[PDB]
Amino acid sequence: GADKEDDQEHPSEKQPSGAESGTLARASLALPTSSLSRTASQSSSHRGWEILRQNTLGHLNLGLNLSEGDGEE
Amino acid sequence: SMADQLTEEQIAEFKEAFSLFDKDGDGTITTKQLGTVMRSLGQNPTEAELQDMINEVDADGNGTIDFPQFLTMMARKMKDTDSEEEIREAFRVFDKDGNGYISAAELRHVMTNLGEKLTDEEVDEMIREADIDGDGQVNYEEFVQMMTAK
Ligand SMILES: [Ca+2]
Ligand SMILES: [Ca+2]
Repeated sequence: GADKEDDQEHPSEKQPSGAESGTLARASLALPTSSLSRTASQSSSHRGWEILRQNTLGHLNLGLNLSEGDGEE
Repeated sequence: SMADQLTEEQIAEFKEAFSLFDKDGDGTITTKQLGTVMRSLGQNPTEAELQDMINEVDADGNGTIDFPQFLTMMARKMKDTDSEEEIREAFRVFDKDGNGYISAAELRHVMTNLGEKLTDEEVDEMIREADIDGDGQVNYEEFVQMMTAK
């Protein structure tokens, strides 16, 4: 009559290895959810670093378009 | 010596002495431990000198020293430049934790105060655009370069 061989390898591993102190944690994170990567251009304007230095220098800046939009109290 | 350059080999040289007592290596020691670290830094200076070091770092009065405050003291001894201040303060406004690098969140704080909204895609790409060595983070000399050169 017909017959077939029988095997089924399925081990699991519990032997620990690779130990080191590994003691670290971090106090703060940002995790923005507004961040996404749809752009293909991936370009960015130098204005982003420029605005930082102009405002701390106290350099005079003026804008009009920032008025129209969502309001503030 | 190359201590003045604060190369990675040298930052490790004193970090080792700091971590000798900080077993977790978190980067935090108390001023009680700093006096012991001072023995590892040199040939047992007089108590006034030892005290002078713990006094300046413990300006806060909390008895505990965070690692970038330890670096602030050393960096000042090595740099010795008074005119650099036009640029240094600009970096410190957003670098509140003092880790010496710029993250996207740090730029978000500044641009929001203008009442303008940079896109998150622009802020994230600004870091790679500024960085010239592929590490994904920007340090002070890279920040100076942004305004002093194209
Ligand atoms: Ca920072
Ligand atoms: Ca870099």
